[PDB]
Amino acid sequence: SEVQLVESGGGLVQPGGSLRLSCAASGFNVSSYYIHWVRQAPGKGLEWVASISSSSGSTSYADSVKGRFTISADTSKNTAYLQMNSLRAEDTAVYYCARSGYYWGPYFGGFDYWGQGTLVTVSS
Amino acid sequence: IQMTQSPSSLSASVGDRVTITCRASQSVSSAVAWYQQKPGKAPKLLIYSASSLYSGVPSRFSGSRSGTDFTLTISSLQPEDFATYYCQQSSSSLITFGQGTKVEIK
Amino acid sequence: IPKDLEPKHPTLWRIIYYSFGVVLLATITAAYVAEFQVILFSLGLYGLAMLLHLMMQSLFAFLEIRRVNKSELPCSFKKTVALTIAGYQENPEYLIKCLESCKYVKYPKDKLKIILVIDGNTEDDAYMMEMFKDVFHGEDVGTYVWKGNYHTEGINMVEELVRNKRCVCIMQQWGGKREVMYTAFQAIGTSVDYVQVCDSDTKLDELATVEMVKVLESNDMYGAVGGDVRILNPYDSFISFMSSLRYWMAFNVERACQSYFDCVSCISGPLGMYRNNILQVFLEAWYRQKFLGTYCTLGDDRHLTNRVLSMGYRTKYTHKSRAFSETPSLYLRWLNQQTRWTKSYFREWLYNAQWWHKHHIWMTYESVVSFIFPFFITATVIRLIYAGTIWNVVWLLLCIQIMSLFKSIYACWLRGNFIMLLMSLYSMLYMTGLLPSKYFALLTLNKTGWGTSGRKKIVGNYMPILPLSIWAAVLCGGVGYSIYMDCQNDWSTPEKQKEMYHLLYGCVGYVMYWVIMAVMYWVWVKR
Ligand SMILES: O=c1ccn([C@@H]2O[C@H](COP(=O)(O)OP(=O)(O)O)[C@@H](O)[C@H]2O)c(=O)[nH]1
Ligand SMILES: [Mg+2]
Repeated sequence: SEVQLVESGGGLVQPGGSLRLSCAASGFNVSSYYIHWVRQAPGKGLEWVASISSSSGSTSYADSVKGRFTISADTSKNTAYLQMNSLRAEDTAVYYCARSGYYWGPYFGGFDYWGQGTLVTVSS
Repeated sequence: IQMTQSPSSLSASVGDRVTITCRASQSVSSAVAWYQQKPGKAPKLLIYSASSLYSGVPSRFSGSRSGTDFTLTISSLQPEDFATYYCQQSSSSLITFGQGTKVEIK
Repeated sequence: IPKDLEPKHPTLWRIIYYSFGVVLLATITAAYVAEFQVILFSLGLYGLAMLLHLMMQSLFAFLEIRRVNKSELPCSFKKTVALTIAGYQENPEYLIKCLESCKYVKYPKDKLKIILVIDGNTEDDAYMMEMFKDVFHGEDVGTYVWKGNYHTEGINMVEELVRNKRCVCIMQQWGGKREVMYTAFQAIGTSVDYVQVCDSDTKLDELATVEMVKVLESNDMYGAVGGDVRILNPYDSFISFMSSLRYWMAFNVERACQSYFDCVSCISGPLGMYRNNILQVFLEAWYRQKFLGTYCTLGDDRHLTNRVLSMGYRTKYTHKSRAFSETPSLYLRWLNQQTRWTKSYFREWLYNAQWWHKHHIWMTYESVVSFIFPFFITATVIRLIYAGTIWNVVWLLLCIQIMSLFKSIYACWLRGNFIMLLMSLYSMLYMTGLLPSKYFALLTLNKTGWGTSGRKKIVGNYMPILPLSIWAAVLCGGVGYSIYMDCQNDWSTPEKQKEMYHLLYGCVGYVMYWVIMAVMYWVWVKR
């Protein structure tokens, strides 16, 4: 089959509110691979946000993401889920959902089969 | 923890060799990958593990490692090879991306 | 990176250990010649010596088991483990059982990497790759068909696939079990922290890997560890049951006692784990090994354990890791396996003669007693058979059976489930088919060829008949000479009358015990 990733849930949200994003995966299993969320601010570069590995409980966040955002996964629904709270103006970007293998030692394999982008607008 | 893409800008003609190098604070147990992103398009993986190349990409792209420096080289700059190149350090509980290094025609 | 461990002062432990070994050998030999030159009491003394050795071993094993059970520590799932499997011509059933067991290991999937190497790249080995692809369909699976080995390009592809993917399958040209293991170890590199080895006919318990990681994470001095591999087909034949009993005795007495002193001589191939750094350090030396039994090349799990001990890192053993492996049911296949094992042991004895000063003195004691036991047993049997009296032969057989019965009773005591009483029949296999096999293995160290083929085209190789025939002829000639001499002896005296009655009663008791054991085995195998 063909590996596909679709991002949904973007939109306009008032500052200080809550937002939900879903990453639906096709052609593979979420539990067998890593899922990461990458931010691309307008006029800036790619920035990592959070990552998770299903069937293992491993979870990671960035320094500015810890304590605010949460990431989960649903193997039955094969969908990654990102819940963002206490939103601020600097949180507007084009969120990306990426897939990868495992870390092992010094060999990773990179972020292959990148998904599309979803827009989040946090302004009053 | 800190990643620096040295050029941050490059202007080369078609056929000129292009070299982009990346500096990392530490690379003892972290892999380095090189991605290419076009304006408005999602990035695509080019080089993984800092030495191997992804299947399907042209063989022109080459990756090398020397100490804490990681180098990406393009032998011939094709007319469709003008985009923004991102250097990423991947590790558990910490992932850092690069910036800049957009190859443009001259 | 791993420093080569070494005692504080050589020429101060080496000399003492060598002198202790020489003194022990000289004392045992002197006692043997003293008994020989100046019938019931000598055999009794041998029996008490064996009994004391058994009590020492069992006490140390019990202490180690209690220490392992009492001590506990929660495990942090942060160490990567790589399971390496090799398959030559395995039966589809055993291969599929091993694959499912490896897949269903209760370990995190992001810390576990499975690699399989097929010894053959022709069209008759693609089925193993087919099953591997079918099993690990939903994972990051990568398969390659190499046209050669590391000692015959494809090297870069193999290394990239192994180090960048979770599930890997590689075919390679025929080079034996050494080539596949070397290829897997070389392709591992520094990706993982622990490398577990497994055969393609072994089913693994879910907690085996977890317990092995727990026991290897307690101290940094440990370099290797093994588990309690059992038999998944103990009812295929009579010899399978004996192999199961011997396996349990080995892995629950000898391995436990050696692990108490941290001197486990051999780590089981089906269930064994090693530290990655040390393994990569000694891999090249392990492959390039010779001068054992002339100049023939060697290398196996026993050599891996010997290298680990040589580098100074102690090897442990935990009973909470369980596995099931198949064993030959035919008599000749079992004999060939035993000859190969004894050849490997004899070759490794010379290499392990050194490195004794690094890990305790129990290793030296066990090595010397295991080296000198079969020769003394053979000499005693030959002398008692050639004595020329039915009396002496009868008590010889009776003492051999009484010692085995006492060992089996003590085994029942320590085991606690009473099926262990069947081990008393192992004497008829050790004294008729195993000693000539050991002699044949000693006489043909310069040869090789494994001996047993894969489980697809089961084959013959009836060579072990010659040692069996020689041993049977020697025994028959000895008994004939003894019976001739005793029939041409004096009788009708009260002493000879009492001797005749005593030997008749002894024969009656012997046959009663034999038929009791046969009935017990028949009932336990039918019901
Ligand atoms: O030339 C050979 C013979 C065997 N093996 C494999 O090595 C392991 C050990 O073989 P075997 O079962 O004969 O050893 P045993 O269990 O009998 O001691 C098995 O997975 C075999 O398929 C191999 O790779 N090459
Ligand atoms: Mg086996």
